[PDB]
Amino acid sequence: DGAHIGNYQIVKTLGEGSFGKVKLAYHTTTGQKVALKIINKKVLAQGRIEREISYLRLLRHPHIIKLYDVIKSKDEIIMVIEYAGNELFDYIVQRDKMSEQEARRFFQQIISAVEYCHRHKIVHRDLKPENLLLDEHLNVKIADFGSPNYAAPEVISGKLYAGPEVDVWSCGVILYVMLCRRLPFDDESIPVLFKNISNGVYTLPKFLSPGAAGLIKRMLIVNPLNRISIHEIMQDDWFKVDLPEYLL
Repeated sequence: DGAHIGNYQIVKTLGEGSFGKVKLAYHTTTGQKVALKIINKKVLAQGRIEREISYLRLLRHPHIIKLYDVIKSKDEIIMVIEYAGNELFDYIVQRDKMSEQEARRFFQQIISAVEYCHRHKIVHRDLKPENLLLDEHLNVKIADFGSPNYAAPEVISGKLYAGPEVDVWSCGVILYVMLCRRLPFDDESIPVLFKNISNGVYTLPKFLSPGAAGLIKRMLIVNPLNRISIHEIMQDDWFKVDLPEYLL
């Protein structure tokens, strides 16, 4: 409880909860900021935590949150996660509308990460800002593994199945939001909202470039079968523009 911990110097507890207790800290020699997610016996009331860890361990990507260490005992499971002090959410809200160039930059980074997940047979299923962190060089970091609005028709239901086509849908809502600073389906009326989603009822503003209009249009297809795939996205002309080498 302990202002230090084998390489890591505790600073202060960011938040608290059931098992929760989440403190911030940093590498003694490297200086890297880190969150320590603490867990224990409470967890008796488990499967999703092993999921997290195995998942985060398996995924080494510039745009997926890093798991530096998992420290176990007969009580505690302490996770040593990479720190990012902001969300993409905040960045969106606090500035007004962002240039096509800017959203392609973040977008490329998100899609990159997602394509990596899928390659390793893992689908996110809850993509959204607030699951999309930002570091200090303004880099997206997927964080998870709050809003019904980025959730695909197959997720909002629970009769059909949620495949990788589903992160694509999310990612299309995320694009549209960065681009329009308005949610494609947002409604005060819960039913009207889900109706809209399941019917893919939304407006493409006319101010959208033909390239972005086009790519969003193909991401928000109700029928997973006609929905664009991750691979097909990476070969979109609008998407390729200024697409960094490393993201290949």
